[PDB]
Amino acid sequence: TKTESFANLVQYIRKQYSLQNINNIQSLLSDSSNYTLDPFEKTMVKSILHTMDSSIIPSDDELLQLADYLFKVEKWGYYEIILLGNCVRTIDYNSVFLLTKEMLNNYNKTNKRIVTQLAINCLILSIDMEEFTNCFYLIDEIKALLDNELNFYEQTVFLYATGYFEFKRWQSTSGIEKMKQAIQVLDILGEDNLKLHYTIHFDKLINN
Amino acid sequence: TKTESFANLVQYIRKQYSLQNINNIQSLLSDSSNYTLDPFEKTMVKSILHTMDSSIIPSDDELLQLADYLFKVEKWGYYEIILLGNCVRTIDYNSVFLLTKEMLNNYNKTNKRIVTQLAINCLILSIDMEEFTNCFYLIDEIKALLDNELNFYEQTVFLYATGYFEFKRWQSTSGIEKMKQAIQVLDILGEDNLKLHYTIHFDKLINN
Amino acid sequence: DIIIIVGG
Amino acid sequence: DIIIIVGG
Repeated sequence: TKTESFANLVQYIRKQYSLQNINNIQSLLSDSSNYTLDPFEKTMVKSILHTMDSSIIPSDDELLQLADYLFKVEKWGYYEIILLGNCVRTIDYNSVFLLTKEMLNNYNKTNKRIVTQLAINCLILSIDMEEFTNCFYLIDEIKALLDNELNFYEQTVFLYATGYFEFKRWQSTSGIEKMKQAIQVLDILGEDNLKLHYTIHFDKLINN
Repeated sequence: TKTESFANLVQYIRKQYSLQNINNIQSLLSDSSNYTLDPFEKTMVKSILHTMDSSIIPSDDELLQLADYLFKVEKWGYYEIILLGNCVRTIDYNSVFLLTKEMLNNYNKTNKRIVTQLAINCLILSIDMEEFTNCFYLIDEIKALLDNELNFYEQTVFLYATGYFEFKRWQSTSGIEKMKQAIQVLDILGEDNLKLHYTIHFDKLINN
Repeated sequence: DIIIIVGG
Repeated sequence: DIIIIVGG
């Protein structure tokens, strides 16, 4: 089985992303760490780094040859879902929403939170691109995925995304409350890092 | 395999527990259902029901044999951890703390979270029994298990347990705030049938 | 009660 | 950014 070091790779990238160690993720590409990445994993790592330093982009050929492989596939497993989830900012939105819609048209415990995270990422991206008929669908699909599941992290980020959607569409004082409550949940549990990201986002949302 | 149905059984029990649906957990014991449980799972189900209804205690022979089997195994896996964590309230505390201490001396992503829950259960039980030298050790281990992990449910219940410990030992006004902040986190995320279990506990603590 | 069901 | 890293 190959999908044993891939999970460790993604968890290592997560832990370095939380500690803001931007220089230990950038070293996975070169021949200086202990990880051999096939081209799709290198593209995913470049796309993850692109969210921390806008001067790092995957080439057009890499994104073309990744989108081409995402389509000609039938059984979406632990691999393709993660590759698509950590590529929402680089792959064109028109082909991100299609793949997310096709993935939500299927039906364990660890394979449900991954779909939840993919749907939340697609929702954030759809709020950015101002596609509001494509947002109600995702909202009522995620409400059904977070049903009686004790996933408080996905629930907090979905609360923030719902407040974001309300503030985008209606510009109402009831999305601000949801975003501030998500920030409160991040502050009570003592994160001190995620709170920084969501506060930097909220400030540039509200102040202009 | 065998350890694939035990997980579904535990998840079904924990989902019927959240909806407070007794008489659907008290139907796996009767000899007409899908799940047929070996005598070590019937004891766990009876111990889980004993928290919702104080007249469904297991017999003394069942608990004796379960403790004898626990004190014999050496490879602690997914099975013994759950059997012990879900029977903390029936097995004598003196033998619960020993096994929880031995489990934390054997140092995956799904096993760290399954050990964190057992440690938090043992901490709550040790606060109930007023063993305070055995509580600092558990707090110090748990706050190192939850280090840079996005387990907000375990972190919330551990916040409540820390507030409980601080209110028990010193009777100070700084455990009250932690318990109320845990209740706030449960109230913001929309856990209505879970906030009540902690609100009843807080109310019977503070009012006497 | 306030104990969490280990395993779920 | 506010997106979550899928898989971890």
